[PDB]
Amino acid sequence: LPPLDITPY
Amino acid sequence: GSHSMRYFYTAMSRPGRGEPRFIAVGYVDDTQFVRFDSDAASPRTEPRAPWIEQEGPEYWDRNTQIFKTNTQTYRESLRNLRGYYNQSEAGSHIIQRMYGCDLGPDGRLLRGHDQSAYDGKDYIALNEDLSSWTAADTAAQITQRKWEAARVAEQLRAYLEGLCVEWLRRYLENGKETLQRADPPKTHVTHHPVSDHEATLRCWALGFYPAEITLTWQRDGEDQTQDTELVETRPAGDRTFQKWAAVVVPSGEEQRYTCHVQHEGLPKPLTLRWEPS
Amino acid sequence: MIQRTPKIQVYSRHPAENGKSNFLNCYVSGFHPSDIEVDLLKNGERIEKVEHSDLSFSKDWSFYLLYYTEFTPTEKDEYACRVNHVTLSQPKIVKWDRDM
Repeated sequence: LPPLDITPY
Repeated sequence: GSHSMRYFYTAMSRPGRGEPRFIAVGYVDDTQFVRFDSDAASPRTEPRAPWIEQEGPEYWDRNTQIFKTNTQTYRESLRNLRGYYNQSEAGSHIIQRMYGCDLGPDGRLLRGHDQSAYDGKDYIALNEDLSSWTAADTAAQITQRKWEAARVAEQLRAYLEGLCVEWLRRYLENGKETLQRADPPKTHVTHHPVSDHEATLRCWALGFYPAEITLTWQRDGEDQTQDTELVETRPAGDRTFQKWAAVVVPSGEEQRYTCHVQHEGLPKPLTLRWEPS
Repeated sequence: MIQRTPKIQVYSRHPAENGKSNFLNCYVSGFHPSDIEVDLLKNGERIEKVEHSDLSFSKDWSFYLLYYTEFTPTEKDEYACRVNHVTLSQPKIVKWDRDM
């Protein structure tokens, strides 16, 4: 299960 | 170490053609099991391994949502990067990410992994301690500043040490018969003459798993390492891999040459030779 | 902005035997950027329905794909792989040698 990416670069 | 799980993210901007495409694939050792392509008919994750098929629709739904969000988070990131490097809004750019956890004999995490890249070159990487970052160029330092202020490092450590490992153990069990049973290579030596004095001895190894294999040619025990022509381990197309080592020998000296196969699916390292039919 | 030329290998899933269904494989790797077009050629003409693995990349960030179609070896029938990428002035065509 992939983690939720909520922060952009 | 013993096993591992990895994901590969690929976000590219399509100026003039459409929105940034986001693709994500999942792996457990040398086996892929999932895929998400935001530019598909109905953005939803699809299975690529029989053992992941046993997951409930719930699993697919959650994945699809996580990716539908990540697909958007990346849209911004792509734009932000063009900004940092002062790139124009008319050229393509790719953000590639690869993260995953290495399972060790201790059952728990052996090493966390998080490497991100931009346009093929390194951008930022989460250090081994799962707390520090390594910026490639200045632009990466801008992102580093954000990700530290955003405490991303902390969240990632939590993920790798925990949920990552837990889910990996599960996958290994679910596909035990495959993910945990090595497939030895089917070998054979082919011989085709190039002239009336030289012939090519090609040592073959097919249908094995994992991809990690080593095969070399020798004569009388002495290696032909410099004279051996090798091909990069290519996928057979059914989850197993192929590879071969060729060498040219003087018509007559054939039997002095032996091929040596090494692969974890072999209790003992094979030692082959050509045999006339 | 780094570009990398695609490596190609045209082979078959199982050792070729005339008259028996096998799988024609064109493995393209190490290329960059992702955009690439791969065709499976059967006597010059392009094979229609061909499948391709999902776009993935290795540690060095290099991209790789596997295009394949079910084929049946023969004496006369010749197969090859056409690969065009930004870094190729003209498309590359690698011939399938049943023993490589």
